[PDB]
Amino acid sequence: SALFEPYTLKDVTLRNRIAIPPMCQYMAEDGMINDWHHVHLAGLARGGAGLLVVEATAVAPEGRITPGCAGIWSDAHAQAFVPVVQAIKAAGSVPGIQIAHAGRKASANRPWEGDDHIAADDTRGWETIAPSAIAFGAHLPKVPREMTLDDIARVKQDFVDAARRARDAGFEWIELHFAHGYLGQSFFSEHSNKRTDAYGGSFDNRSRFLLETLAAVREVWPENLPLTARFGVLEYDGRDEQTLEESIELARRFKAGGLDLLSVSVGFTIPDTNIPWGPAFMGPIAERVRREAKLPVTSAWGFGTPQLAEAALQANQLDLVSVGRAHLADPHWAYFAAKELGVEKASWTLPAPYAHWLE
Amino acid sequence: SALFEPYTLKDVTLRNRIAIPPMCQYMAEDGMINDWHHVHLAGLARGGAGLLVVEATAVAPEGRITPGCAGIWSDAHAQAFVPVVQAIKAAGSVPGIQIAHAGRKASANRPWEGDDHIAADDTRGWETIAPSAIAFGAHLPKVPREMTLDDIARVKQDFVDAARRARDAGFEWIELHFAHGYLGQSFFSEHSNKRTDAYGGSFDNRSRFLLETLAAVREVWPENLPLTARFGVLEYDGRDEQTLEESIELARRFKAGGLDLLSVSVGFTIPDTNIPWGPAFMGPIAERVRREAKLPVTSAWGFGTPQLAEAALQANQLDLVSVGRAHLADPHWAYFAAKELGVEKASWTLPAPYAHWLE
Ligand SMILES: Cc1cc2c(cc1C)N(C[C@H](O)[C@H](O)[C@H](O)COP(=O)(O)O)c1[nH]c(=O)[nH]c(=O)c1N2
Ligand SMILES: Cc1cc2c(cc1C)N(C[C@H](O)[C@H](O)[C@H](O)COP(=O)(O)O)c1[nH]c(=O)[nH]c(=O)c1N2
Repeated sequence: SALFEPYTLKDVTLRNRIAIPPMCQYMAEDGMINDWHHVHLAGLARGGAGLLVVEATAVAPEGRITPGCAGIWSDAHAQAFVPVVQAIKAAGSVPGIQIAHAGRKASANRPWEGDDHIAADDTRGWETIAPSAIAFGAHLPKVPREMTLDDIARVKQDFVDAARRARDAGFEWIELHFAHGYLGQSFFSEHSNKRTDAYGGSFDNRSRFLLETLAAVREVWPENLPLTARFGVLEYDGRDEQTLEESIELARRFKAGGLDLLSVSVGFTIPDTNIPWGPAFMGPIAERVRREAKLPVTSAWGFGTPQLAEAALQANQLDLVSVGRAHLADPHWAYFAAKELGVEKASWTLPAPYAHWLE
Repeated sequence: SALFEPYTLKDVTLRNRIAIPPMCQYMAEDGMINDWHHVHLAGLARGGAGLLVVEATAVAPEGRITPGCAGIWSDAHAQAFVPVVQAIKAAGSVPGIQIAHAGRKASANRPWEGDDHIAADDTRGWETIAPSAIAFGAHLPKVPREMTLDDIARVKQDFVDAARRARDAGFEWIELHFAHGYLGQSFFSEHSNKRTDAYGGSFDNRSRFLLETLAAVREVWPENLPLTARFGVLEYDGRDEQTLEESIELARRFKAGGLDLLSVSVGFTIPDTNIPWGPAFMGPIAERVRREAKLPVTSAWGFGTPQLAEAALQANQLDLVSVGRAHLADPHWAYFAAKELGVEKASWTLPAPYAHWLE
């Protein structure tokens, strides 16, 4: 089966095409992860997936989405990942991490504690920053502080320092979080970037933040380790053909700048959208990005059944299939998939103490 | 549904009736557990089951089944359990442990490494002990050393110290392993026990080692925490009516001896047998032991589908349903079962960082 063929990219070889995408757990304290993350991630890696991408991890404290988000803005934070990365590799999966900055969507409650912007009288809240002082709206009404050129310079540096630490902690795959309406996405989008300087206005200008961050990170991230990014290529906002054409052009520019693979997603930059959720609904968009940008890709948001995952790969809509919620429901989803698709000795997708009994 | 009704025994309350029985992992080193076990067991506890019994943990080095078996025969071994017991409770599951001595079945290869007795010339092996110098046979041909009275007193004390240690590490539930052809089972069965002193021959003499071990453990095990045992009540060896009758009478004596719950199983004392494996096949036997000895019971060996487990509970064949291999396949099997049986808010069988996304 396609789903269980290995995948090599640079010096990294994943044992199958299943990737667990970054999924915030909101269980960290002041950016520090703890035994929640440790057991959660080592458990997922033992489950059989070829690649495990750690949740959005903030490059700087105001760049967390919530008070529960992970951070890697100091060496102490990075060191905390070391036992988890080792546990993931010992399980045979490839450890990756997504480094992030929530931009205007930051300073927010955990999704089960309101999901909304933290109240002004609430003591956990903080100032958010963004390309322009414009609120997302809806449940996220805080107006962000407008970034100056100096802020842009500092945040770029935090990304570089984050990538350096990720590298030293032993990650073998990095993902820049340029999606989901966070800082990078907000720089690209005209809905949120009304700047009149080198960073807003034209296409070149809106791409600039993202391209400069990619390039500053690329100087410190090893040439032989996959260097990837997540990016929301459309919004379902009524401007989809123009937005998609522009996003695919940015993807060609990421490729020109050494990006190795693109995780294709939705922008979620603004709330007034009409996203057509459904099984593998992202398949044709990812297929387009892949074919026109000529870059490997993955996507998510509906591929979490073994047959859908297998079809997307067979049709070359994706190179890796990212399966999120199914892995929360069942940490051994890879084994479930292998049994469904009639893989030989499917149970040895797991470690011997499980695989032996499940034959 | 009855599967998700809590269960109170002595001072302990289980959040539902799903128990994960002890399942050897063969991953320890000189009896010391490690990050295999910590992640395995914390992961299972977060899965939702009300009770998690740790695998057969040897009361002495020679009572390990294999070189990979967990031990609790020193304080250093018990210290190792401390952080994992707190991980299990933090997840809201009840930590239990099965303490054991493999008798003539010890000094064996891991199941994926031959599963037979360790060759004489292999230095990982050790001399085994049992009631009598008679081999199991088949894949376990080693003739064990016949135990002396000092051996019997020492092993009883090893069980007391193992209990004491288990208590002091914070376990809330203990299970004496008198099943599966290991030491305790092999004292009961006339197949394996040919002794002619106070410790074999009559019903009272074959029962003595098990009763005296229960009594000794009972002295150090707290009164307000459930004290239980697993016992093989028949062999499918052609002598079933007879064997089941004596076994239930022994269960009466355990009960008289302060046993709170009996894990009902098969003896596996000798290889020449005809076990009729099938879905819930132990159900009517567990029901009989429970009814006749007036002891709560659990059993296993085929209740691993949600309807079967629920049916056994409604029929009062069991008080708790143990689900073993299903949990190796899917550490979140409790959530799977809640969904299948239509529990309201079934996703909150899991902790918030999972439950939120899955409703
Ligand atoms: C609990 C949780 C955690 C988050 C996410 C999801 C969920 C459910 N997602 C989105 C995720 O990677 C994935 O794209 C979606 O879950 C859709 O894929 P599935 O349909 O679930 O397989 C996500 N994506 C991302 O880019 N960074 C992240 O940290 C987060 N956080
Ligand atoms: C890998 C593994 C590990 C072990 C076992 C099982 C398996 C598969 N079992 C037996 C187990 O507790 C249970 O009785 C059986 O798994 C049958 O129940 P299921 O049909 O699997 O739910 C077992 N039982 C026991 O009394 N002590 C133990 O340590 C073990 N070790």
